[PDB]
Amino acid sequence: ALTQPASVSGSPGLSITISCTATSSDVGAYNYVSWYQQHPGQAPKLMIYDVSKRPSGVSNRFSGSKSANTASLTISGLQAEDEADYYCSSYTTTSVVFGGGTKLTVLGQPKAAPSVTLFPPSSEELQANKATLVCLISDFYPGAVTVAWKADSSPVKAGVETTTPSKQSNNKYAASSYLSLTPEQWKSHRSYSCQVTHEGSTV
Amino acid sequence: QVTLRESGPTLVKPKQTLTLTCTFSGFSLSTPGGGVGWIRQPPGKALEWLALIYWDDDKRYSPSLKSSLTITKDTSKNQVVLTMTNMDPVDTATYYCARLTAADTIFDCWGQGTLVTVSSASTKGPSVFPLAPSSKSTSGGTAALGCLVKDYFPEPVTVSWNSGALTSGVHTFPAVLQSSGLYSLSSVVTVPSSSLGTQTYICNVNHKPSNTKVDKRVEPKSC
Amino acid sequence: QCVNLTTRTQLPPAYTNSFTRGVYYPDKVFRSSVLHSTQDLFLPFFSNVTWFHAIHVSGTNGTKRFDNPVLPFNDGVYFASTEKSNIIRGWIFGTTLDSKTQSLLIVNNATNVVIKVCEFQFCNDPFLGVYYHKNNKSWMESEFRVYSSANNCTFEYVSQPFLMDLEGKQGNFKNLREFVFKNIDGYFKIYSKHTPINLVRDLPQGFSALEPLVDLPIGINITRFQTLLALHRSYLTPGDSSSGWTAGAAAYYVGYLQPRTFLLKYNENGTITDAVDCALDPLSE
Amino acid sequence: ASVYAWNRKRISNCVADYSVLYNSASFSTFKCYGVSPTKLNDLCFTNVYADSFVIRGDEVRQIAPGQTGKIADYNYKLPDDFTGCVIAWNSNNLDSKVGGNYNYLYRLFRKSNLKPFERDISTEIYQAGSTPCNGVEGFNCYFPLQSYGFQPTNGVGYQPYRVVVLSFELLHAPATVCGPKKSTNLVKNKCVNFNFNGLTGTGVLTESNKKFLPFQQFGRDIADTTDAVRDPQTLEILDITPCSFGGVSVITPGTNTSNQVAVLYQDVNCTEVNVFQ
Amino acid sequence: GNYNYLYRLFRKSNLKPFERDISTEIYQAGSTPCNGVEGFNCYFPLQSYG
Ligand SMILES: *[C@@H]1O[C@H](CO)[C@@H](O)[C@H](O)[C@H]1NC(C)=O
Ligand SMILES: *[C@@H]1O[C@H](CO)[C@@H](O)[C@H](O)[C@H]1NC(C)=O
Ligand SMILES: *[C@@H]1O[C@H](CO)[C@@H](O)[C@H](O)[C@H]1NC(C)=O
Ligand SMILES: *[C@@H]1O[C@H](CO)[C@@H](O)[C@H](O)[C@H]1NC(C)=O
Ligand SMILES: *[C@@H]1O[C@H](CO)[C@@H](O)[C@H](O)[C@H]1NC(C)=O
Ligand SMILES: *[C@@H]1O[C@H](CO)[C@@H](O)[C@H](O)[C@H]1NC(C)=O
Ligand SMILES: *[C@@H]1O[C@H](CO)[C@@H](O)[C@H](O)[C@H]1NC(C)=O
Ligand SMILES: *[C@@H]1O[C@H](CO)[C@@H](O)[C@H](O)[C@H]1NC(C)=O
Repeated sequence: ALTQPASVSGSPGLSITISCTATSSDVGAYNYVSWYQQHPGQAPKLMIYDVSKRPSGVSNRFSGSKSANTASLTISGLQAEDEADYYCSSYTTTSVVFGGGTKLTVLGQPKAAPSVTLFPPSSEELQANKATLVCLISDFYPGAVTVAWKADSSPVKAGVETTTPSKQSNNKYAASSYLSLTPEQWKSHRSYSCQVTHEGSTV
Repeated sequence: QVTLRESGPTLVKPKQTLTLTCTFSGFSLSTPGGGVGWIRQPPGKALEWLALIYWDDDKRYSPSLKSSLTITKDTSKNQVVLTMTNMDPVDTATYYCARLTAADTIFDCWGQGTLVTVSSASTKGPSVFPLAPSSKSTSGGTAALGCLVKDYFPEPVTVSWNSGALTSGVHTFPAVLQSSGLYSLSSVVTVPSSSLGTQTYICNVNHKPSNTKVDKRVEPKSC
Repeated sequence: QCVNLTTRTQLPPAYTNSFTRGVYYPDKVFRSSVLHSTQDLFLPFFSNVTWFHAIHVSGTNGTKRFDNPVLPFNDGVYFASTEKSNIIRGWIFGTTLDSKTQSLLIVNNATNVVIKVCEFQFCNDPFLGVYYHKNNKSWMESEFRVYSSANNCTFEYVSQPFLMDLEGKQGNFKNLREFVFKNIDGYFKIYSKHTPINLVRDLPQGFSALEPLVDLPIGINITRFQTLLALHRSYLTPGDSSSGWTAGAAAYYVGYLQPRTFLLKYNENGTITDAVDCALDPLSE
Repeated sequence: ASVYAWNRKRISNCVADYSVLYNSASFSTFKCYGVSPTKLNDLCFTNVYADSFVIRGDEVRQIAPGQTGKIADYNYKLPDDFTGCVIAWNSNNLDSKVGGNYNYLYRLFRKSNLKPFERDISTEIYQAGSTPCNGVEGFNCYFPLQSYGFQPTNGVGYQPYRVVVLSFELLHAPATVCGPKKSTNLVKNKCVNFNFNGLTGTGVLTESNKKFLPFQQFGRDIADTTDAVRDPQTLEILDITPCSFGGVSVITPGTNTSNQVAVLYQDVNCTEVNVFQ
Repeated sequence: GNYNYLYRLFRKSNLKPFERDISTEIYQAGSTPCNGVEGFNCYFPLQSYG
């Protein structure tokens, strides 16, 4: 069982140590260890293949070795970059286990303000029994914030438990939402408040 | 040399036979050490190894689903079929076709990731509908168009504007299953309303199970 | 595929004289206008050599003389071929010749001289042969029944593959290739010389050198001698697989050698023009 | 292959460059229990013998002359006067599958004794006692060919190791298999010591106009003296002439009168050593 | 095995007649310099008799 911590984040440019457990007799000698790096939405990239030596495809400052019974990929130079999920992998006596995962993030980012843009549906999906008041929530780095609706009646869910967990090229996770309504009612409602709350800027 | 092509049906029935054809080229299952295999990984969860086809026709299985796990190979067609019998409802995960090039190099090659869901709900038609700006769509200046699609159970869908020509700056972020039981996602491509009527915007929906290539142009619509 | 094809009416074989034949280069030294002598294994001049006839006469009565017997190989042999259609194309050796000693397969049907030092058990009377197909109108090789129990091999010296004509036409002889299959100190020294001839039933007189072809470093025991001739079989001539073979017209003048000193006379260009037997009439001594 | 079915790859007519193999430094061990690791690239043999077998990392010392082992005393033994060499490297890179690679085989239970250089295909069941087998896998009868498993993440003593034996046997046939005879640059118009394949001596290597025969290489003179040879690399005639030598004769008057001398380098143009030729 | 008695395996060149040879420097075999580190092609020149 290659149990890994949830998310050990640190300051950029720091040699934070990633660890997984002893991998006892179920794992014979712990000689074939390969850390992974799975970016959200893409395939994992191999940062190391052996205990110490790394492959020639993604040769970078990703260094690490096993001291006594656990491996730790220490990154010091090329640390201020994108973040992903780490996975230490090894073979057991009869099987191959990947264990848990380490969703290491880059702590420290200047937050200014999110994006609150209302996008009413055009006159194409209304008459098709598919009216939807979509709301775009983006321009915020830390995770996916929770959207709040206070459109003068009550906080209704209406199917917004998505948060769209997918980062863009700028590593900014957008917390967009949608809204399911009645077939045809446009003039009877008002501007649905989509003032999302964000860490640092509640508005 | 890396021509890994992951295929197979996404929406499958409960207790069915899953077929995952992984086509490749270059390296084959002839030199010792080279071994193709599949790795199971649920969306947002960790990874786990299921099958590993080796050069010596060795079908190494995992003890978790040893009774139901089966995989074959084809050296002539360069296609490896993973036959996961008795698809349980919990088996919904994202499979990954890899290649064990050697004992030390643990799964050098990796595929793209094909999401396979298992349920009794049948497939549905798309809901491709443009998102044109309205009179109350001006908040801070961002009034980009959209290709919101809903009313479809198969989760993996891709939106390609102009058949992969206007795909510069696409921010289409997919979503998860809603409370009703239908997925939905819209495009957040960085296209202002200024250069909207002079250029053609056609988001070709790519639905794998239903195989419906619906095309719909985008124009600024009035009230 | 070994079936015995004798079909022979043998007669007491005749013998011919060696008119200054069997002189090669004992080494690779270059000398101009030098009369250096040495103790080598050259062929003595004016000596009775063994003659084997291989002409199939089909006239009034004719004869089917087809001789390929075993010959005691003491130290060497002076091989000649006064052929006109390239009939003789094989040379095999050995001590017992039945899966006991390392044998040879020096033969060239139509491709190249495949010097394969193999240890198969070839059968007692092997023979090659070509067919005159009526559907192709060409002399192609289609018979390679020499060895039966092919075993592992030790040395391969396949030369450049080529294509001959194998035209079994009659008339006057126009080619002569001499060879010396001697072996001393485990070195199968091979000599060769292609000289044109114009004769009917006599050995050509004169002097001719013998340039070395190849020096095989294999050190096997050679105490016998066997030739492999070609059977130009045809469909117009009747017969069966045991008697329907039509031999050509050729003859090889084999001759045993012995230690004998010789007085070589190198030319100004570096070739041996004349030589003295050093054992003939007292004038030569 | 394995120790049970170790094959023999005998190749003749070689130029065996063992220097690049000794300078490779990629294998685990290279120390062989035969001739010294040096000077073996200049001695010439008749032919080379090659084998192929794998043994775990715990018995890599059982391929030495005068050793005992349950794996080596019944699969592959060493000669009493082994003079060749044995090379082995870590095979845990491409021949070790997960769960135990059962491709290779091994045999440890044999009633008879094994002789050096004796490859057997004995597959019949073995009896570990006096009771006959009669074709059963029960008591007092065990199958000799067991599963040679390869755990990919086990100790070093269990990792696979590809072993090859290079026996330098000598026979009565002339020596053919030997390594590189390196050459140097060409020297012209200078008294230098040459190291040709056939001749070794001193002299001046100049050019000439005489042409040798296509098969002839060397060349002598009337009184058995070398005059010109052919360069083995490039087909060309090189006139080999003995460089300038002679005798020094000191012509001096009476020492009571003066003390000056005048040397005379005899039969030399003295451009190679008051000058008056 | 009395390990007090040992002999030298080899050296760079042949020893002169009646000449002492007391050295610890390992033999630099191959082409890569040993730099005083023992390993491949850097065996110890001395070896016990056993
Ligand atoms: C040919 O003759 C030999 C010996 O005379 C004999 O051993 C062999 O069986 C014969 N071949 C046939 C096909 O009879
Ligand atoms: C020897 O040669 C002479 C000259 O041709 C010949 O008359 C004689 O028959 C030959 N004798 C033998 C035994 O070959
Ligand atoms: C000759 O012609 C036949 C057709 O009758 C063909 O099968 C064959 O290949 C040709 N060549 C030879 C060498 O027989
Ligand atoms: C292989 O060659 C050796 C060497 O002469 C010989 O003893 C052995 O019988 C050969 N094996 C076979 C199967 O012909
Ligand atoms: C064969 O030749 C070898 C030398 O290569 C020699 O030792 C041996 O005695 C010879 N045997 C016979 C039967 O001539
Ligand atoms: C020697 O060689 C020269 C080369 O030009 C040639 O002219 C001459 O005829 C030759 N002499 C012979 C072959 O006797
Ligand atoms: C040997 O190599 C040299 C270098 O290219 C070349 O000039 C020469 O012709 C070669 N000799 C041969 C192939 O006999
Ligand atoms: C000595 O060398 C000179 C240099 O040209 C030459 O002219 C002279 O003939 C040489 N001496 C003799 C005796 O050849």
